[PDB]
Amino acid sequence: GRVRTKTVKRASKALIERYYPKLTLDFQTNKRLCDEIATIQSKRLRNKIAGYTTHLMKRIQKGPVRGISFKLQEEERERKDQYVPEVSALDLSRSNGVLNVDNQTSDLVKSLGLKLPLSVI
Amino acid sequence: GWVPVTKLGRLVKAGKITTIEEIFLHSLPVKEFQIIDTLLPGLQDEVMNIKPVQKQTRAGQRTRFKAVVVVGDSNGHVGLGIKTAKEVAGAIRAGIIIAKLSVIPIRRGYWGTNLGQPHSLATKTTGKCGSVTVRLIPAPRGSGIVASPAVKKLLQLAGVEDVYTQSNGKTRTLENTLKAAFVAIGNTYGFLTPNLWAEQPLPVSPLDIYSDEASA
Amino acid sequence: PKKRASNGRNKKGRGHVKPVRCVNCSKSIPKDKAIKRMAIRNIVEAAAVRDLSEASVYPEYALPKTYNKLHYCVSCAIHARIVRVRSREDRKNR
Amino acid sequence: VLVQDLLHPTAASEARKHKLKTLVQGPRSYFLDVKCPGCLNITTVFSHAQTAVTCESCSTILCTPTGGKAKLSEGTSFRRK
Amino acid sequence: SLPATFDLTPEDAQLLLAANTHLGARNVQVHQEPYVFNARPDGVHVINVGKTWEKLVLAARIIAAIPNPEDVVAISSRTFGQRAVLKFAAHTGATPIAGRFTPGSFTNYITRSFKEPRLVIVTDPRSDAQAIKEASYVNIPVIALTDLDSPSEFVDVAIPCNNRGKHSIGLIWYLLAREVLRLRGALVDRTQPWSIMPDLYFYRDP
Amino acid sequence: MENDKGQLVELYVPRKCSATNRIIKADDHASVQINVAKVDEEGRAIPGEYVTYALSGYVRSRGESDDSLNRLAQNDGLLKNVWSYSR
Amino acid sequence: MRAKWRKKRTRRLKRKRRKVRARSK
Amino acid sequence: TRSSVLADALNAINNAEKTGKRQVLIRPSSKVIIKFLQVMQKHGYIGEFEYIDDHRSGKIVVQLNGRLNKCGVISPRFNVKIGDIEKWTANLLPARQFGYVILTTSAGIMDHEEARRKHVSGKILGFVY
Amino acid sequence: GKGKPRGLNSARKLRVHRRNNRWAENNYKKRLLGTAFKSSPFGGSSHAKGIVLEKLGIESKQPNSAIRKCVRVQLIKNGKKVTAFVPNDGCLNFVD
RNA sequence: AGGGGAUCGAAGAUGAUCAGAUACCGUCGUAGUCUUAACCAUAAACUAUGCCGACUAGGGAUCGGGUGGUGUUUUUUUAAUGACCCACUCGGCACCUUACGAGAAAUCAAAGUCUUUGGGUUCUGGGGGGAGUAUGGUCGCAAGGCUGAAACUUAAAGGAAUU
Repeated sequence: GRVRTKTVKRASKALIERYYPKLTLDFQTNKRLCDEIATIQSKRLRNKIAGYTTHLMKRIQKGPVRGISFKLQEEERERKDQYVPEVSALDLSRSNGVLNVDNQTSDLVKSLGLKLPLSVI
Repeated sequence: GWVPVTKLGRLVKAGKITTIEEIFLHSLPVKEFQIIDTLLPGLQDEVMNIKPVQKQTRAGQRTRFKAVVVVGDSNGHVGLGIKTAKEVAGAIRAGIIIAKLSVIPIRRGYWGTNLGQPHSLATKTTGKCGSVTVRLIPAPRGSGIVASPAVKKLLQLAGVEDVYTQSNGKTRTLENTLKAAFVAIGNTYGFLTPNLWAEQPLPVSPLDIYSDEASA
Repeated sequence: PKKRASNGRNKKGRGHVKPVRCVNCSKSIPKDKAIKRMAIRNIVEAAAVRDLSEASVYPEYALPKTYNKLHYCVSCAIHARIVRVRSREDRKNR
Repeated sequence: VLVQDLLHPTAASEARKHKLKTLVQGPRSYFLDVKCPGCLNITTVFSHAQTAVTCESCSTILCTPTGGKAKLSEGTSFRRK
Repeated sequence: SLPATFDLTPEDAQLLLAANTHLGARNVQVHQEPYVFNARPDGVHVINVGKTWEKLVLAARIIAAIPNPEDVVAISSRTFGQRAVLKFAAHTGATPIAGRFTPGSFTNYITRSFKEPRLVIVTDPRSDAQAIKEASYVNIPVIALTDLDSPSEFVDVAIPCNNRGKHSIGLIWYLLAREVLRLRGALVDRTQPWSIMPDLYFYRDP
Repeated sequence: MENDKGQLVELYVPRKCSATNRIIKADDHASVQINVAKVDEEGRAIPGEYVTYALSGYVRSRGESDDSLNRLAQNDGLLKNVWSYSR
Repeated sequence: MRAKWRKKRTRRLKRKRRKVRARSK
Repeated sequence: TRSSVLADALNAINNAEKTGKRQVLIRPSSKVIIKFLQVMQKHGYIGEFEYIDDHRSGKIVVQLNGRLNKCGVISPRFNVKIGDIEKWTANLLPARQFGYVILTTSAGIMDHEEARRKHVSGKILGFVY
Repeated sequence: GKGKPRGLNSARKLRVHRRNNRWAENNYKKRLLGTAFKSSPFGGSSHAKGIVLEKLGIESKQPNSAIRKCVRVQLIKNGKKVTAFVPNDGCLNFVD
């Protein structure tokens, strides 16, 4: 079987954690770069670490996956945290300036806050 | 070095909380055996017995030793802890830590003359652990702790000078009757004797007033 | 020790019912205690309808289905793999 | 609720409970006045009559026996007493 | 009491009824929830939005009572309030547990997620039973956004609102953040509406 | 407790729950202490002044902790119409 | 033994004892 | 069927206290129950009881403070002498300082300490503490 | 009611039920029936002399291996054949 | 003791399988299985949990009766009635979730309100065998039922769970 050991799995995720652009989308170019980055005592071990890293480098291009945390994940979602709909933020909109309510809901309005637009169904 | 993790550990190490009473009064959870020994330095240990426990496996047993250790000074505090370990000495060492972490206070009282110092228990309190029941009836002065030697020693480390005892069930199970006796001296403050009927303001938690020396 | 709240099967407030017979080994079992499975299978086997349709008089539209209710004893239901044992937590599942 | 007024129940609570489970025991029935067509001849009829009441003047059924509330005749008018 | 300026204004009442927060659940209703007000013919039980406001401001005072604004912890397991907790954890202090809440953040004292809070604000107590269960062991008050059918075990402060909707959950978090910020002393006057849109706490479908 | 000369024997006079009067045990690790900030005129909380509420573990487990808290809040004036004695 | 078979055995043995009994008394 | 009225009333009161309830609906009605409630009020173990009056036995609603622990009845009503009061108080009370054995006597319904001072004894009703 | 009568005038029922129930005790039946005066070889005595009829040897029960070197002695008063046991080592030589 | 007697079928007769098989499997088959009149008084006759009464955490479904809602459907579109929907109530067979509380535990809305021991009442048990045996009474045509030991022998049996 080709099931990767957790040692190469965790290290590869840690490599992409701080080195998004260094690991290029190709295996050969960044295979030696992984050796220059991490202290690996086996040529075989760094070969498999780069193989999983390159494969993870390919998968992230398709889309975000689990356990990425690559110092750039927040960059989109910190940019994508201000949707703030311009006008129709589900308030004073989606109707003809009147809120559609029911008969029992109206009695709730007449309790203390009867000064409101009502549309009894 | 201790480098406490909990907020209570930081407070007691810095010297803010100087009495175990505040933690008892506010029911602040504590799991740090430095806290108990620092506030209660006269704290002693007494192990009843070590009973091995065997689990059957594919090849031979896995004998481990179970030890019961009591932790408590003879002026109102007592604690019990049971832990299993491969080595008997390691079980005793772990038992001391758990019993330190499970230190409970005692509400002493009198059979009654309203004259001297609290010797017996205030009321009748019992605890049940499995099938054994231990009743702690107050006794007159000079009667002493009439009970089994194991629970007599536990009560003597709890500060009680005289008490009456009744037991029902398979009392030969030492661990069950120790825990049942432990619950009995744990429900003494639970009873609402009419003296503690006056309304009192609720004290503010020490953590709330000492939040500056908490974390970071 | 006790295993199920309903001791045999589904009987609380009656005391006695008319028993039924197993279809496999002819074992006498209470009607409630018996495990019933309903067969809605078609009169023909799997597939083979297209062979029947070509050799079918009238515009087909027959497709009869046989309906039968089968009562199984506890021994036969387990042996025939119809009813299988479960864990204690899965036992409470209905 | 640990703190509730069992001594002054609300109207909704009392109207929902059984007549035997209220704070004080009281009936839920009522008496009705029914008049035959034409003649007045007012008479009092129980809600659960258990029989077929007839005004002594006119031999006409004013209500029919029923397990619950008695069903009055169609040609009658009822009023609370 | 209060200076009487905290009463339910028509602007806040309009917002609360616009998100269908008053719309409760069907006949399923615990006896511990007397906030229900009549019942619609369909079966939906109407929640008095007035009682929600006093309970909301009561929670805000309780949160404001915490001296250090990090012991406040907001937990949410449902996906409909993940963004609301994150924004609430960035505007009014507090630490977020949005997403998975590991079993032991409150009891296991050697874990990497171990925190010692003084107040826990869960979104769905039924979906956050593990958080409530652990908070019971370590003596921490629990504030929950509960519905009529939701359990009230180990819940000290309840916020009657609709939990089966992104609109109601986000609005309650937005209103809770608004009230607590005013009480802290960072949102100046209590009459001027907050300068951020209530949809910021909302969660998008993607 | 007191002896004959009047000095106060027995240590850590225990607290009681604010809903059902019951001694809160030392190992009763289910009782929390509710603190409510006090507002004054401007609508801002005053740090240092709190309205201390204590609830025992049994009340919290029952689910009546919410019901009790509003009753105390309404009685002391924190809340206005969230509780009804004549339920 | 089963309870039924033990009871049947002692019942047959009782029958034999009573048959022997009837010969003398 | 219903044999004793005070036994049901005290059991309901004990159950209400165990459930953290400040009230309980006593509905066998009696005069002994009323007097048993008055002596409890004398030592402050309960609050206020007001008796609802129908044209039947009746109902009693007593407000309970969180000070009562256990109230029970001693059935049958034993013919306790004046020297057996100490024995009964040594078996039905936790401590000698508090606790009151409520017994009925020829001078009325009262507790054990008042019986000693009046030097009278009767039948034992129950115990309160 | 704990399954027992509890009236102030119900004492015969408890007294009678006590009388039948105490018969289940081994000591109560042993004393009142007086089987020690009828079937006990000693006849309710702590010691009994006899005549050594013969020397006896019996084997031990399971998990054990020894000959207990007993003796068969006929009691004088009862005249019954009763086996005894010579306790100490090398004590059968004394008896005959 | 009559009637009835088709299927199944204690006994029994054969077919096998098996070292042996008068057991399991196959084919026949008497008594019996049905009913009339008179006996037998037994069961894992169990919910292994006696009966009556009071209190105590919630949730839904369902059976019978009753109440209310211009509710829906139905005959003559629309009155009644009936059948359904919603809410409530009383008695039920029960059920789902929790465990204040109980229990040795399995588990229990009682098996809870029992060392904080007391609502009323009946029956049964005091280690395992011998033994529900022997004898004596009693009922029965019989088979058998009720009451019911002793001598002797043993340090263990037994219950719930863990590996």
